Amino acid sequence: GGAHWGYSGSIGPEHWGDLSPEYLMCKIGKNQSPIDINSADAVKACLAPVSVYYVSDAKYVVNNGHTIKVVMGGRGYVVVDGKRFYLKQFHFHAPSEHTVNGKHYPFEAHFVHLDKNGNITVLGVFFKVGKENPELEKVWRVMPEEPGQKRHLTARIDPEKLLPENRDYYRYSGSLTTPPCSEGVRWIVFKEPVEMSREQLEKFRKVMGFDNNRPVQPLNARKVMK
Amino acid sequence: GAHWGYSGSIGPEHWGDLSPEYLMCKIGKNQSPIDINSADAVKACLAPVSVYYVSDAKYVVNNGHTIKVVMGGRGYVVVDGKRFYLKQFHFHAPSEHTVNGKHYPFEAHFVHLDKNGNITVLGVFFKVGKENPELEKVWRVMPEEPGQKRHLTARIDPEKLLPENRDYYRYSGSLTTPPCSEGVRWIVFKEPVEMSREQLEKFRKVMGFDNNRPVQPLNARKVMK
Amino acid sequence: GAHWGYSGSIGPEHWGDLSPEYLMCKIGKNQSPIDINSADAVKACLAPVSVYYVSDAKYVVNNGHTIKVVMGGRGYVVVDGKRFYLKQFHFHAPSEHTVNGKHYPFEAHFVHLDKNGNITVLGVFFKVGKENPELEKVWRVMPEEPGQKRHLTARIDPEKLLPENRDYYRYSGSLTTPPCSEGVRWIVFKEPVEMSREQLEKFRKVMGFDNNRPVQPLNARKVMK
Amino acid sequence: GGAHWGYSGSIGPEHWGDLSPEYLMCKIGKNQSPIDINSADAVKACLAPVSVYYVSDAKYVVNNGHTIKVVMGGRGYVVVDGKRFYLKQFHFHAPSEHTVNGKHYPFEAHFVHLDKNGNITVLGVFFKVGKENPELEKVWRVMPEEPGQKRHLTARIDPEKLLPENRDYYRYSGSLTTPPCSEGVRWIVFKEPVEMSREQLEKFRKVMGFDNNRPVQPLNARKVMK
Ligand SMILES: Nc1ccc(S(N)(=O)=O)cc1
Ligand SMILES: Nc1ccc(S(N)(=O)=O)cc1
Ligand SMILES: Nc1ccc(S(N)(=O)=O)cc1
Ligand SMILES: Nc1ccc(S(N)(=O)=O)cc1
Ligand SMILES: [Cl-]
Ligand SMILES: [Cl-]
Ligand SMILES: [Zn+2]
Ligand SMILES: [Zn+2]
Ligand SMILES: [Zn+2]
Ligand SMILES: [Zn+2]
Repeated sequence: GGAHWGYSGSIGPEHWGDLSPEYLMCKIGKNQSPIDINSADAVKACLAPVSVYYVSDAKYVVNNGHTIKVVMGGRGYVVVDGKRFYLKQFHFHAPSEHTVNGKHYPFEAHFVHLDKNGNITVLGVFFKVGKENPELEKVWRVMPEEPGQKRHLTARIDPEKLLPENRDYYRYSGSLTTPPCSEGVRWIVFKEPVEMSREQLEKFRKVMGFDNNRPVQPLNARKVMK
Repeated sequence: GAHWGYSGSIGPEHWGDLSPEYLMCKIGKNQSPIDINSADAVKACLAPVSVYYVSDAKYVVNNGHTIKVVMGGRGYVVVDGKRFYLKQFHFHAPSEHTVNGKHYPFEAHFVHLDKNGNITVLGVFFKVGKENPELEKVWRVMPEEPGQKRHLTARIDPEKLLPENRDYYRYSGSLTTPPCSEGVRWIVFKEPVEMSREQLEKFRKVMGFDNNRPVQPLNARKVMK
Repeated sequence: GAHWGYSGSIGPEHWGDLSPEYLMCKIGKNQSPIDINSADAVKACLAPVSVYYVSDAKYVVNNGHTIKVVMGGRGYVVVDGKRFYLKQFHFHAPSEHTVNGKHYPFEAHFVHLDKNGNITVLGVFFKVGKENPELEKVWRVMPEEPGQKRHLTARIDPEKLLPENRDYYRYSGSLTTPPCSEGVRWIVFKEPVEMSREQLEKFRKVMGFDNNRPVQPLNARKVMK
Repeated sequence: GGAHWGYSGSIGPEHWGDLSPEYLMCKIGKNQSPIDINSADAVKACLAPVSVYYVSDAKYVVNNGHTIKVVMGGRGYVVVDGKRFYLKQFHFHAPSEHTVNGKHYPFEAHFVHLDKNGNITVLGVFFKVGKENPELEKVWRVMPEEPGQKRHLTARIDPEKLLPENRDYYRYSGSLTTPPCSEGVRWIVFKEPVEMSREQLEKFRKVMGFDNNRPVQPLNARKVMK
């Protein structure tokens, strides 16, 4: 029900804040995502482990014209700030939205969670090119190739198998990276990348047809914790 | 920007609607002040905040919202490796920030701007105790009427108002008065300094009302300690 | 092991030479107690030390070196993921540890052993203030003569002696009495608890002398905070 | 002037504490080195950067029958606990003395420093097999091949070039790893390894003729900071 937006032309990221009054934060926000994570500038901090309690409740995969998204049943959760944030969906960007020390990864997954009070936590996972990713291949095998199309998953999705083994992370306070770019979003960005094959990357690039990362936004007053 | 205050239909709950320019007061999710729950704050390797103040006070002003000492902007603190220049300091009673749900009777804000206009506020809490000598210099020329500036009669050394121990809480927040712009660095010192009850009462009476904004939800933020 | 004490030719400086068994008192480089300089201590992600004590006091003994409450060893704390069982607790005046070069008037040590004989000591500082109810139960049966045990007349709840805030300094050290064995985990709580001046004075008079070992050099160690 | 010791037989590490009363700490010490560094058990902490102010004041290389050691003039220093510890010598062990998560590296360098008050700080650098190490090759080219022999260095030694680029470290309180195994030694163990070629490793192994690492010792009451 929100105004139409995209990644280029008159509806691209530089214009989002003018597409609708609902999208104001895109242009006036000072706590926007994604960001560059400069590891030296980040603050070493006593960050609590982010406990993962996922379940295999995937409903379908959808190509919504902005990403490839797996929609979940909402029963699995992570624990952040002692609260349960339930896994609602995960989706993908290429190139990465976040950068580390000024460099992109070729691909980034976002696991989007909602607590019962309506607050959002996103877990970000970077991918590098290497070995074929078995869990990703379950989704890729049935990737809808046109926008507006959804497909049944033919294999049981285990979302935790997409996360890195090492669970060290960067944390900061940010926003959604797509309109309305609402703030008050908790970001948990895992430091260790996972792997996907070049073929998997190129399938995503070909199906999408364009890059779908928002440009990095100024840190402003924020510190990233590490 | 419209007239605003601390009670009635122009009080803090109404701010965001008084002018479109004040919208962040209502819609922002990284607003100040906050309650600082010490147990919930995250232990972090925070850099010392070095202070290089000079005695460049220009005047004291009662602007109807606070008593404010305006500076020449030559002194500075170092935050994130950058110089933030001390433009003014001013006061609130009761405190704006709380610690573990409790107010201090009084809080001072030292407001700094870097060369690109980014704002850093250093907050100092005060408790009732011995008369504060440095504060006494400002109080001796406190203008009793809003809209009046008075010249200082003594040399102001702003660093003498800060606590001796320089450990602090840090978080990202906002200005505490309209337009409540975000992108503000907050450095809140953990150790309070003392003022006499008479110094406190003079401020309370000259203001004529409490001038603290209610604490705002932390939302996605952590406080570092 | 030879007779040792807190003054004359059997005092702390002479300990290491009284018996070959006491050599570490003299040659060890990770000895306790220490001065805890808070500014020098390293901020660290220290695990909470969970306390699971039970009321299993057996007796109070004056052993000529301290007043000690001997426990049944059923209660425990969790340190490094392991259970360390509370064997006894005892007292020193003035404090053994100092903080920023200052003593507290009194310090309690809660001595624990894991299943393999590794020792963890929890230290609690006391300041003069209100009479301590839990300490009063022990004091009511304090044996006045060395070599005497007395039974308790009230149920001892040792956790009631610990401060409410459980934040602590940690370092690796030694026993503070001969043979001053190393390999001892020290958990020193930052917040003091209160005792009356009369409770303090009773202990000082029953002992008849100061029973604190002088602080020892940190050498290669850091204190975590 | 101390009693003769070695790495095997009746004079090996299990016997060091009985070889001389001077070596007592080898058998009774509870703060001995080297150790296993379990990264999960280590405590994340606000460790100060260890500033390096080395100079090229190498005097000679020596094969002393226990290691290959480069002896320095003592003018270069590192800063630890706000004090200058001067670089006196550096030397090598294979396999590594320290282990990380129960695993050895094939080689470890130790840079030994002395403050003016007589306190020792050792910086440890792990090596893995990979590319030929240019700074190490300056020493290796003139490695004395028999115990008791010293040789002139034919190239200017720059000791800082042996340290890893990333200067993150583990710190703990320990001992010398050779008799007398004196305690009160500050250990700074860099987390990131550097590389040496297989040929460089095998030259060291061949010249030494035996492994020269002391077995790891119990952590006891200690925490390692990271
Ligand atoms: N609704 C929504 C959820 C997550 C994101 S993202 N790309 O920031 O994770 C954007 C919109
Ligand atoms: N301009 C301005 C400066 C500082 C503050 S305060 N009250 O947050 O320090 C508010 C407005
Ligand atoms: N055995 C023993 C137990 C504890 C201590 S103390 N004083 O270090 O707690 C000394 C000896
Ligand atoms: N003297 C000496 C210095 C350093 C070491 S070592 N191997 O622990 O660095 C041993 C002895
Ligand atoms: Cl946290
Ligand atoms: Cl340090
Ligand atoms: Zn996304
Ligand atoms: Zn203010
Ligand atoms: Zn004791
Ligand atoms: Zn060595």
